[PDB]
Amino acid sequence: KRYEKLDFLGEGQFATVYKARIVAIKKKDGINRTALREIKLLQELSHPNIIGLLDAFGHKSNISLVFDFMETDLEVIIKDNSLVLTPSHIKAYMLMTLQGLEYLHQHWILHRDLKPNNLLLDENGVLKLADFGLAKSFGSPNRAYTHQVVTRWYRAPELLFGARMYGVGVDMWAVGCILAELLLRVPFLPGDSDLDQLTRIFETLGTPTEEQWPDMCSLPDYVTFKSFPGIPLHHIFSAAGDDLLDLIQGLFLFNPCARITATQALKMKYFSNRPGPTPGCQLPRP
Amino acid sequence: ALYEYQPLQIETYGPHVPELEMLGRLGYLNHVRAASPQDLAGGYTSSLACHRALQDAFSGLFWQP
Amino acid sequence: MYHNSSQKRHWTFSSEEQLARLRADANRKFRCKAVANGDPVFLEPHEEMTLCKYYEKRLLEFCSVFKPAMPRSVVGTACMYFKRFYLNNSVMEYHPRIIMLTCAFLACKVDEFNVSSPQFVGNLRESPLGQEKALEQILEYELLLIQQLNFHLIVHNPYRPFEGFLIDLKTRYPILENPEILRKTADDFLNRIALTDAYLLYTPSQIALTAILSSASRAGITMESYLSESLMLKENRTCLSQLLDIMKSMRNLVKKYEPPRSEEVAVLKQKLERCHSAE
Ligand SMILES: CC(C)c1cnn2c(NCc3ccccc3)cc(N[C@H]3CCCNC3)nc12
Repeated sequence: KRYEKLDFLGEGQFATVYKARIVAIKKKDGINRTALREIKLLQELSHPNIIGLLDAFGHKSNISLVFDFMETDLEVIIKDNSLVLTPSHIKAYMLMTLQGLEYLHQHWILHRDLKPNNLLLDENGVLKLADFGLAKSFGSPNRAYTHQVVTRWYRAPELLFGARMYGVGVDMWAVGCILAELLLRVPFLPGDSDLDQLTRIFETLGTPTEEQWPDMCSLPDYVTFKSFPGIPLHHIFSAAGDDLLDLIQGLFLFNPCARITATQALKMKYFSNRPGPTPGCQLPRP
Repeated sequence: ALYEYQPLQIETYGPHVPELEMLGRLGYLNHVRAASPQDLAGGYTSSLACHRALQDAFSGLFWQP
Repeated sequence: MYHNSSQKRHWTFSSEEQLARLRADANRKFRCKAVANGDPVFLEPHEEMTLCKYYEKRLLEFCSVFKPAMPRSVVGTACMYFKRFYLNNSVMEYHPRIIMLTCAFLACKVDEFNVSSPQFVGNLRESPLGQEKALEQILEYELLLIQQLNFHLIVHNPYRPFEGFLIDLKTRYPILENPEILRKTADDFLNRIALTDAYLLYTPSQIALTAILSSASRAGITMESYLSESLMLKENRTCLSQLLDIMKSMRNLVKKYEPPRSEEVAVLKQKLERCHSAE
């Protein structure tokens, strides 16, 4: 092959990743379905905020995917206690995430695995959505989905109630959880199980009612919960301004249809307010 | 140093597709199956299916190899 | 989206002449490799085309009786895989009977149609040892098929554009009452279009629109106003002329298509078997 192994970047559920010459190579059923999903989706997508699939090769039943090399991810940024995350840095991260998500959604694809470790950053400060091994196309009624998608701490309540049909709302709720993580530097709703995740969501944001979530009880695993009032948003994010609180509320609307899309979120006044998003070369690095 | 929203510029090489929100007003949604209460609860609406079908119908209709 | 898809950029070709050049180049390099490894045994490109049409029919037959039912998108993707593979490969090097099954297997994976390998190979009408051998060959050829497709797995089929056009006609074209009458016949024409090389020569939207308009013309219904008024091809008259001649060329391609003949297929199959004995 035309690449020389350089380092060992880590071990995953379905593949191991190496550094090479700079690129990152991710190595009876046949070729692994996660690798095929990544190949088929990233071949049809071309956007600055979506991870670029440079090449793909293999031998027999093993397959390697060659992406661009990513410096870090949002999880390391959030967990790095020595990084001061200014509102401008947060706005820049959200802006790139939402632009990539907007492009992905116009092409009718849901990421379904949005979390800070899946939002990778390069040496130029460009945030790219990665790990499309769970990504799937949406917008067709005859497309069976799995509700057990998205990491639990970022799973949307419609998923946690077992929605097998959903739209961009899953990615938007994960984006709201990521925003809350960036603001609080800790996981927003770190539940230990599905029931605990729902309980934490309702204790922090309030138990939704029929008015906020019109068809709540129609979800297959709808758990009738106690009516907690939920902490007010300004009390949770004490340093969040009114525009940022409006964005958070839109991202955390229990109704997925009313939950703001990537385009709508981009049109919110928060992103066009002072201060502007920091340029990529000024974003904090660990 | 601010940010201003600009919509994505992608040439579809085809006829104009009506906006997602307008599909109900223009009567398109009368020719797709409505989303079930479970689908609406999950965030799935018939407007999504109608919009994707229209976009695929109009995509690259005028383009030449 | 098709308008920025790998199918449009890399697998839609200027003319049938370029397709014939690619296939003849495939034949020529196979011949060179065979003679350099160590004559009526070889088949001409037209014989390869007859065999490829026969085995595309065979792949359609395989996908139609496949349990559980494959979504029509999977079948379209598999047939597109077969056409693309044999654009740049000879049936004398890779047997179509196995390549078609590999195409179906890969298409089932790509289109998220979850079937286990035992189920897929149990669809084959073979003995259990035959089924396991076929599975082994499919696993052998999966990566080869993916490489020959240049890792371009998403295939845009004409059926979703067909549905979108039907929605648009139902909404904005009241002159055509009940566009669903056009469905079955257009479907038929669509299938005929699938037999030719049009899938490598035209956009899925163009194919769906040509099928719909052929169905309308078969019933006497004329909707030139659909393109003129509803599609608003008024400022660009050349765009309307381009569309109309694209549909005319599609209809000509369907007209000139001739199905493979059983006796010719039998003799070419025997020739292919001799070719696959050695080399
Ligand atoms: C697109 C993929 C292939 C990619 C691109 N770059 N890159 C890096 N670079 C360094 C780094 C270090 C820490 C945090 C972020 C980045 C690491 C890595 N490790 C995988 C290992 C398995 C579990 N998931 C993560 N994958 C990648």
